[PDB]
Amino acid sequence: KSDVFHLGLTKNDLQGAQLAIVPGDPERVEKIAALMDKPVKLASHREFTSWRAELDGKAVIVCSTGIGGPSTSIAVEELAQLGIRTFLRIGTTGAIQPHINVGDVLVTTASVRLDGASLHFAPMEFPAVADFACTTALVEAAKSIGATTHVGVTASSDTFYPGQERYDTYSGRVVRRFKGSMEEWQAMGVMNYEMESATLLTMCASQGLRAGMVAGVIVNRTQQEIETMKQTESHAVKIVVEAARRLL
Amino acid sequence: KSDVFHLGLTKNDLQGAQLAIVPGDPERVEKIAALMDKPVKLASHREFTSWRAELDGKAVIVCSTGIGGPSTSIAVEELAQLGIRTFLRIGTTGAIQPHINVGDVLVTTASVRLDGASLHFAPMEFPAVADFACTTALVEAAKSIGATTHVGVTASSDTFYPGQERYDTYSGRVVRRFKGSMEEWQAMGVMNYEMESATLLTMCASQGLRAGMVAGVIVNRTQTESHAVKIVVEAARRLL
Amino acid sequence: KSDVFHLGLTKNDLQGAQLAIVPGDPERVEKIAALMDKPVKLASHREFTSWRAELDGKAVIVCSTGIGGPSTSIAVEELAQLGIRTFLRIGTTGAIQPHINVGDVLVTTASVRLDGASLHFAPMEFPAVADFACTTALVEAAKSIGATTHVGVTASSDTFYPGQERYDTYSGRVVRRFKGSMEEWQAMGVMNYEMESATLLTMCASQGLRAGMVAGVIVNRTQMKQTESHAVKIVVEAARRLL
Amino acid sequence: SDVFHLGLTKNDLQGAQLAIVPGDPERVEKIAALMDKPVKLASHREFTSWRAELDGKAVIVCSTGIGGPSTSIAVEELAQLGIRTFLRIGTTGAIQPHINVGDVLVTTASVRLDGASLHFAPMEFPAVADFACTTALVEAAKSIGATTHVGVTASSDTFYPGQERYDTYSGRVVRRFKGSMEEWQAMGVMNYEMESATLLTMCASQGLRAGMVAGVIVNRTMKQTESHAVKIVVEAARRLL
Amino acid sequence: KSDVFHLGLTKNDLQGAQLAIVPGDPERVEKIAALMDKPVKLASHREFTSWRAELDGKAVIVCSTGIGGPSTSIAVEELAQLGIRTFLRIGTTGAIQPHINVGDVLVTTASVRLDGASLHFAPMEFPAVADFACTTALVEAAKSIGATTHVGVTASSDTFYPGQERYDTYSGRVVRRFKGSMEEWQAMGVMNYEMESATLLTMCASQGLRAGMVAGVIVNRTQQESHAVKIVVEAARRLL
Amino acid sequence: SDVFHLGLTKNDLQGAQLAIVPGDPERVEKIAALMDKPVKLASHREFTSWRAELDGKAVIVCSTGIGGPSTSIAVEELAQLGIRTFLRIGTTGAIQPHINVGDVLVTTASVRLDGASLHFAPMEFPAVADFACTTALVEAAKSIGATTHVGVTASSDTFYPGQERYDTYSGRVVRRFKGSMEEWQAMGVMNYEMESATLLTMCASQGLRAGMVAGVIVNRTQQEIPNSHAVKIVVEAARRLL
Ligand SMILES: O=c1ccn2c(n1)O[C@H]1[C@H](O)[C@@H](CO)O[C@H]12
Ligand SMILES: O=c1ccn2c(n1)O[C@H]1[C@H](O)[C@@H](CO)O[C@H]12
Ligand SMILES: O=c1ccn2c(n1)O[C@H]1[C@H](O)[C@@H](CO)O[C@H]12
Ligand SMILES: [K+]
Ligand SMILES: [K+]
Ligand SMILES: [K+]
Repeated sequence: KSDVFHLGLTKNDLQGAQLAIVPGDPERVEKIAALMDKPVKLASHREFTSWRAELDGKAVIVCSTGIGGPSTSIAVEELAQLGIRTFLRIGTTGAIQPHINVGDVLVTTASVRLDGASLHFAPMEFPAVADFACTTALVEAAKSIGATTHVGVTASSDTFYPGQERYDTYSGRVVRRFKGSMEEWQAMGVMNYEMESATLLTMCASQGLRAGMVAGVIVNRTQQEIETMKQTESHAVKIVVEAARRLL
Repeated sequence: KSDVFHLGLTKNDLQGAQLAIVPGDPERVEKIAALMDKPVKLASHREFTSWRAELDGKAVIVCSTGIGGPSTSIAVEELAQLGIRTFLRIGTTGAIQPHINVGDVLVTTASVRLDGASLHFAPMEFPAVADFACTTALVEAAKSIGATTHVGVTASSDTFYPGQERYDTYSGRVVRRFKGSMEEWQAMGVMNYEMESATLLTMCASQGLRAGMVAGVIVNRTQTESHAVKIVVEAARRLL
Repeated sequence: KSDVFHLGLTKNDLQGAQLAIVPGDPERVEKIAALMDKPVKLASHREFTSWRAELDGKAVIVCSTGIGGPSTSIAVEELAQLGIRTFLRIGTTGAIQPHINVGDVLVTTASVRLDGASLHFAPMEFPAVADFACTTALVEAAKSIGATTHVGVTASSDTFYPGQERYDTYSGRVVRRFKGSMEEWQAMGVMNYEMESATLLTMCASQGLRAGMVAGVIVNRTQMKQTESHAVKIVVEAARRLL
Repeated sequence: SDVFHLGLTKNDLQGAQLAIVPGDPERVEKIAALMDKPVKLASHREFTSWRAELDGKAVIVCSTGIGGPSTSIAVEELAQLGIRTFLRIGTTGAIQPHINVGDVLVTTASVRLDGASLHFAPMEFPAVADFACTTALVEAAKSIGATTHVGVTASSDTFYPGQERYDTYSGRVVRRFKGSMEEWQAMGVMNYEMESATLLTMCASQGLRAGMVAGVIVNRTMKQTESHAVKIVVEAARRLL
Repeated sequence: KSDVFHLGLTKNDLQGAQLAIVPGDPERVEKIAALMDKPVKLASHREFTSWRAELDGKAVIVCSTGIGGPSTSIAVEELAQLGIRTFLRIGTTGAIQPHINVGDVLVTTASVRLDGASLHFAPMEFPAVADFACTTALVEAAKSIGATTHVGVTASSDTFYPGQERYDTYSGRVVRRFKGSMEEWQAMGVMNYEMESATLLTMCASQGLRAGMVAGVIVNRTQQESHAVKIVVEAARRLL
Repeated sequence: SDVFHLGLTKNDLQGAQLAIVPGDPERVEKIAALMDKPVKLASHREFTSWRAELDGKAVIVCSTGIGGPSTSIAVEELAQLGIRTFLRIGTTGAIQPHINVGDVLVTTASVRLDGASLHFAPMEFPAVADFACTTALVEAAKSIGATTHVGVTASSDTFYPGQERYDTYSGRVVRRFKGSMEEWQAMGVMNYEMESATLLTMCASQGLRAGMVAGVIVNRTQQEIPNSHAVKIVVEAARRLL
């Protein structure tokens, strides 16, 4: 039984859930669900692993998106079909501002659209903006947890390498568009790079769905040295769960 | 006399002000200022009328932007040069959603960039996004006075006519880009049209400046002013 | 009682006028109208100050546009609704060519579209070109009073600062698009920057309206009252030929 | 030869600084024959060049072939040889109902529906004709008494889909061009041709003077009109020497 | 225990492998590997499941890409870092031509770039073109195995839904860019939709890596709404 | 005439469904002369056309002139007349250091630095050659043992700035093309010419088969401008596609 093409889920599986937490990694799904009550694995197909748990007595979904806008768009669309109206992405990220430290938490108000999938939902002029209630819940939850928090703009790239201006690659070249791009984003106050939010935020904001994004800073592109990255993971994970409580 | 090319203001005129309320219309400037302590006229040059006031013992600027991104970009830049770090735009607006009514208050989280000036600060991929603290202050101020408030996306157009898909014009034509565009924005949940936010929000978000926007709905495309005005002043109070 | 949303004007106020002189600054409107017969103030709303005057017995309008394409597009549209078919922009301007000196007069044949409002009327492919009759009248008017005239392309920018590649700013930053752009326009023979012509010329050329532009060189970044009056006489003299 | 395509040297031009540039190589001699001392210089590919004399001054007539790409080659190489003024004389399909077959169209600027113009200036730059050239063409058309329209021309890299012709092998027009002719008509565009956007953009952005005149061969809504526009371009050339 | 960030693989793990077969689905990796000599599981991290096998005495990698250009670009880059120089994608696909049947095999010569990741390697002007030797090996392999084969252009979309003009979605809205797009690709002779080839082909063709693309038709859109695997393995034999 | 520019009727083709399309009008006769019963058909503007016979089948040779625009006219009108397969035979500037003058380059697909291709398909559509045509060209090349390279070609609307030549009147290259040759080179692009982007796009998007082959006349790593192997190959490839 499945109501959707990819996820292998039915509306019954959701038990009336209307909020989903959407990490990138299928392996993080169980870990996030473990922060809630009565978590049960629902399905695992391709990069889409899903669990249901209870939060303050209400059903909540945790479902992985895989890496990138394309797989993210599938998860979000199919979750929406199933009844999800609110999406919270939780990630781990590399900061590009020297003042943003490993262990810090980043809440994304909106994203630089360095992706392709967002364009499948809205023209480039449209902002990849987070829902206000979601952003509020994340900011507030970060205060409840105790994190050092930065709130602002994230660059959301379709690649891990040239789109984030990495030169440590097979070709060692970066196409003209992205040459000198990291310095530009830095100067514009962009906090970090990741790979899913442009798609998530655009597709939700343009379709009457609520979306927020929080991430833990595990590395800094400007710093030479590369605590536990699982400690920063757990901080961000606790925040997304606490935020979800306020959006139910 | 002036530390800036257009505004006719010095840093001294601001008296340490770091926040400016920025209406479009010079006429609205004094009225906004009058809701605060010790309001005084500063200068008037072209579409840039500026007043100073005080909230909770802190200096606040009110300065008009004129219509559109170009004049807004001038005002925001020169205010930034003089020490303004937080900008709160206040406008009146026409809603494009069936369930956004006249007398409603709109708080803009981000704008569709249907302008040219925003591109002079950041490429199109960059979001014309409002500052979270500003958006928070505006939403909370709106709730504190019991206004019917909608929070979300605004379409910000370089024109009043074709860019907002108006056909009641000299030519009666709308360029291909904008034909059917209102229905598209509507389907995407865009609240309203105005003409300055894409520029304001992009230029601030990409230059380490805080910006927010609130507007009063006075008409639907499918008393009010003084309520939006009360909201922007109360929001400013929370951001000093 | 107004027929249009912003200008506060009726068709009757124009008294059959079909040409408008469109300066940027409301404060310059009377000064221009004062060079013609029977100058009367019509209205003043926002940046749109309008006067009516009379030239060779025909009614003419002088109306300010404010700064930038957006406000210009409002003034032009609403003036067209009221019957205006010919628009003559007058400005004062800097220059980006070293051979162009303060005192010189610039007549614009077409503009580099560094604005956004022009795109609301025609796709970028469409030329921001001046009307031939208006340009002819302006060039001939400049010759009649013996002004040193440069005829060519103007870069029309939605910003005063980064789009004209100014670095003396709060951020000191210019976006990639405009980094090295002034040198590029200079090498392409562009005369100057201003902020309204791309919108004016495109919206008129694509809607059967006639537009032209003249400007006095007051400053040169590469390198004012006398130049002002020169440009104003030219635009008024050109208007006579176009009535 | 001093140049790669045209097969010409600086001396072949004998001090010439103006070139009349038709599209068709076969039209070159005809135009040259209207002036004094017409002499064939060279013929390579679509580039046939003649020299002639106008009021004692050497003038070049050189074909461009069809399209911006070959036009850009001819213009560049002539510029290398010393040409500073270029006058295009062409054939055109009018798209305005009031413009009759046989009429003369003087182009102030072009809608850039080409690719070559972008190799000289970004799309924001106007494909605008030189004022002196345009003035000379208009004044020449008046002296000949020709029915003349002055304005904007759509300049297309294709004869078929870019001019929204459906009478084709596929009968398909790509989205960009579907409904485009009506759009250009509403915007007051006079006509279609295939070289002006490149010519005007490359000249205006490089300090070269260019003008564009054409005779109407079809209305998108016979023998005498060619010579009519040809007479105009030669008369205009006289005013630009 | 890993020379690359995401795959969890070391250069040692590859055993001299220079060719990788790259399916979308992690769960298909073992199946493909099983068709060859000495299949050994290497790693499984995120959507990246990798096996090593042997084909005519030579080491060959099978590694999943996950869905979409972004995850594909990571797999290809890190596999290239470990020494892979030839990539053969084996996928599933929806045909958009009436004459192409379910169960048919499609060899892609080049792709319509309806993706974003390809632009991170080459501007849009650059063709998302397959390697000639890889395409030849696939066509030749198809003759060998015996399948109804179509060779041509593929539309490669960053989405499963709006980019493939699907309307049975939550919003039922397809953005302007993609309204009527399927009929357009159909008239242009495009065979099919999938989601990875534009990224794969562009990133390889612009980086001196060889890439080929083959897929089995699982649905025909003009109605709704193992051959291919044998062919990719046989093609790999011809390319070692 | 059945078509506006070429001056040809379907009868002139004698059932030909394949055309060999050089850029230069003066090359048409030379190509035709390598086949049986060569007959001149017409010469209008840059479009010179001949008919010939290959293995008892009629073949057209027709010049395109330089550039996408005139190419698009020739291909379209030939298509109207019944041509379904087009083989471009051109000259080219190599941008890779180890490609020799005289080498034969077979194009798999083109970088669309042209304008005409966009009149047939949006930029995301690949300017890709037909597989059968490309195969025939490669296999003809090995049959005569010519030094051959197969891969991507940059196809430009200009000879000068779009191919980043600086020895020009202005000596300037617009921002878009500054540093472009190094970029294409790094991307493994073999060569520059001016027609293939248009040809390949317009054919691949309209159910017409196209192949592209060119002889190297200059190596751009060394010089901008120079101080019948490819022709044999295109004729031999044509035999295989009849
Ligand atoms: O609709 C038309 C009519 C005439 N011309 C045209 N388009 O382009 C010009 C060409 O060079 C050429 C192509 O036929 O002739 C010009
Ligand atoms: O219409 C289709 C049919 C199959 N596939 C597709 N689009 O994209 C490929 C994906 O990786 C994936 C997504 O379902 O499967 C492939
Ligand atoms: O650098 C080059 C060398 C040869 N060719 C070229 N560029 O474009 C092709 C043209 O049609 C024409 C222009 O010279 O010949 C081809
Ligand atoms: K994925
Ligand atoms: K203004
Ligand atoms: K040509």
